[PDB]
Amino acid sequence: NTLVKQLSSNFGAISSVLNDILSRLDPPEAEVQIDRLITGRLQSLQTYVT
Amino acid sequence: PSKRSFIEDLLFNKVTFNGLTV
Amino acid sequence: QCVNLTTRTQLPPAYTNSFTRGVYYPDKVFRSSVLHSTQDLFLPFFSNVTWFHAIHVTKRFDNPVLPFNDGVYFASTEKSNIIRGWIFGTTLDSKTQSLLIVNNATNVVIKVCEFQFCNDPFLGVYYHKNNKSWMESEFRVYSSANNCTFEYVSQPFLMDLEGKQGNFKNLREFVFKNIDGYFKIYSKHTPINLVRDLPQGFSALEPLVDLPIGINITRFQTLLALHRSYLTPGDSSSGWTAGAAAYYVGYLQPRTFLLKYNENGTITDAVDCALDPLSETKCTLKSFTVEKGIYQTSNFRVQPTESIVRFPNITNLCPFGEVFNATRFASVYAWNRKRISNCVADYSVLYNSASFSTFKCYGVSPTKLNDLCFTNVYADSFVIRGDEVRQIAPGQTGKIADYNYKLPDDFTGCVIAWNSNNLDSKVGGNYNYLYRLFRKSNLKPFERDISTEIYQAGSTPCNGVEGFNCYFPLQSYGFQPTNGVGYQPYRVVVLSFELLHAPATVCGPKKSTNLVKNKCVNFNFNGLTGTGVLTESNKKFLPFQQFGRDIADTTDAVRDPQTLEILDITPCSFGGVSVITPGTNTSNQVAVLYQ
Amino acid sequence: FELLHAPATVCGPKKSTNLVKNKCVNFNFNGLTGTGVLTESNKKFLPFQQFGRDIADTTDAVRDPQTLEILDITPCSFGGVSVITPGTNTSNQVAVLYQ
Ligand SMILES: *[C@@H]1O[C@H](CO)[C@@H](O)[C@H](O)[C@H]1NC(C)=O
Ligand SMILES: *[C@@H]1O[C@H](CO)[C@@H](O)[C@H](O)[C@H]1NC(C)=O
Ligand SMILES: *[C@@H]1O[C@H](CO)[C@@H](O)[C@H](O)[C@H]1NC(C)=O
Ligand SMILES: *[C@@H]1O[C@H](CO)[C@@H](O)[C@H](O)[C@H]1NC(C)=O
Repeated sequence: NTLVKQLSSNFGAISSVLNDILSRLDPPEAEVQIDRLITGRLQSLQTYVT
Repeated sequence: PSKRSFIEDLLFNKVTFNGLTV
Repeated sequence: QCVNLTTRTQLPPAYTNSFTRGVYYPDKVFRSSVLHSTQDLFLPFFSNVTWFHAIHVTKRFDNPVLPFNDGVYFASTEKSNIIRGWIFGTTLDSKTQSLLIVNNATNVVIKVCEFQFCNDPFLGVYYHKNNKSWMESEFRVYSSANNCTFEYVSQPFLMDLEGKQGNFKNLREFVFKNIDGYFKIYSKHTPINLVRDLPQGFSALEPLVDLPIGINITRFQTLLALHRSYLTPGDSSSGWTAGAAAYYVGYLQPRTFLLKYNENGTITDAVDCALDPLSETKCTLKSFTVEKGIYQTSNFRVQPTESIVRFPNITNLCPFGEVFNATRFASVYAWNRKRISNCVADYSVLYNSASFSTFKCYGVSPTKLNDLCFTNVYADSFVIRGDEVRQIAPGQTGKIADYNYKLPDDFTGCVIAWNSNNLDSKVGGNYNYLYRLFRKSNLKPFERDISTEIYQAGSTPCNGVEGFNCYFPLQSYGFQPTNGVGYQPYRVVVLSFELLHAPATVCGPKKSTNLVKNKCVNFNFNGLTGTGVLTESNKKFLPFQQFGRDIADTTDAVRDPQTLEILDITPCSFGGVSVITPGTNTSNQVAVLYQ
Repeated sequence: FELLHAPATVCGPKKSTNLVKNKCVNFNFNGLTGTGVLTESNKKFLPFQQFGRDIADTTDAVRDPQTLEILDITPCSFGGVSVITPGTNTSNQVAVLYQ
């Protein structure tokens, strides 16, 4: 349940959903927010696995 | 339907999507 | 046109299938007794390669243009060197720079010239009886060349110039490519003995050269050697009896291989990483032998087919011209507010009628404004000096920005600034444009300050005297045509909006389509995006709600903006793909389990 | 002259140095930056190969571009130091150990 609920946090981005990021904004200026989201989700996965 | 005994049945009745396969 | 040829027996293109054919060295490094897994462009195993013929037999002779995608596996087979050269380029118009490679008796020439080719170029050779040699008869491949930014000539040599017939005693393979401007080539020769369709086995191709040319290539051709003799009629249109010739043409794809470097550093075997489940398990294990058991491989996913779009029925246009210099704007201190809604808008009006010099957005890419659906767009009207046009920005300072009109940091919208010098260049000067020079404290974002009292700089309470330390922050401008460009007025409009709050009808010119059910398809509901299957549910939405949500805080159910029904959303299909194998040693048949 | 069209093919010259052997030395073999003790090797490359890798995308050999020779690459020494003390209370002698 916690691993699922981690999928709705911004981690610093302007929104917590990737589709909105890729639809509202141009990818060369969206790669940074995508990187933020990827870092957050990687941290969550590592915690759960350990 | 199965071959479980009585006490096994009592024990059986007393215990209660992004890629999360089981 | 130019000279042509007759008696061309048109036939459907013969087809044949390669067998582990056309694998070249990916790069320059050296490895010994490893199993590397490279990722480059390769000819797929057991692909479909198009046969071509030029052998007269009868009346067969063909060498037409072929498209040139990202690589071609040209694998000719010859006995008397009937196929000699090549042509590259974009349209062969003698106007776009093009490449050429001829195998002449002098050299294997490489040229980069705007050559003007005819519709039937070739290489001509004749069997003169006085001297039984093979000289060129008509080297009119091209008209001339104007500009040539690259030329090269190789070493001289002398071809054997055979005029005989027989089975193709040798074999030739080439893989032409084109990356990052550079032009490459690969080759390998083997005197294989056969008479017919390409043989079995596996062999590797070695690099030859790397041309540093910068042309763009789309479509290519091929030279042939016409074996003209006395028995021919004796003309460029009908006098020719070429003889045996055969060559195939393959196409590359972004595949993924697993090559097996042997002890010497050569390549002895290769396995395609996506042909069949056993090969996938070999690729995953990084080995050529698979032990008995069950393994894991890539996942299974259903691919969407159709895309649907829904939008509310709105026809009224969005009034923009009456906001863009209708009659007059207001001063900086008292800016102008306007709310626009319930209309279909567009951005092209901000790109065609007047290309405003200052046009920079925030949060939203300027070219993407069609699709995302807006909510209660806000507009601002005011004119400032050209010196401080940068003052209007999310996170800047300045007198007017910090004292007259301040943007929030999370502002989501575009800003437009464009000079109107003729409208605001009075010889006497228009002086209704003011500013707030001083204020005791800063203001709030999107908050007005209409106070125009006598500001008290220090002590001596003013009480309407405007004495020392009592100044008037509202001061006029000096807009005259004689003023400098930096001080010239700019007209600035701020386009502010917010999104994803409630059902709005302000967004752009997209068009609707029919609605489908019970299929894994894409969708777009008032700017929403995703993928799933749309069924009909039994939820009872209260007659003010729009969305539905799960415990994971995502979209579960939506509402059709036109039919007012209630639809459902469900992911298409997940699941891994296991593979059951008895062992590569034992057999080579597998069973696949979708989980 | 121009720039940024058909990536540079007309370009300036490059310098050269000597070739030392059997000593730790930073090297630059046609752009291959590294560090180690170059020594004569016996691996047989192919006429068109320059680099050399073994199991983990690491350099193991390099072709001497001028003489078309093969030179190995062995990294320099490692190893932390260890101090064997019999106790400050007892004496003040040590015996270091290079690992
Ligand atoms: C591709 O070829 C066309 C020919 O019209 C040329 O205009 C274009 O610049 C080429 N593209 C590249 C990336 O070289
Ligand atoms: C290459 O491999 C073959 C094995 O077929 C071996 O006989 C030969 O000696 C090897 N080449 C060299 C230079 O060792
Ligand atoms: C394959 O199985 C047979 C029968 O057990 C055995 O003789 C042979 O050595 C096996 N081969 C390999 C490569 O394991
Ligand atoms: C040092 O050793 C002596 C003799 O065993 C002992 O009496 C003393 O307490 C020790 N001191 C410390 C600091 O270990």
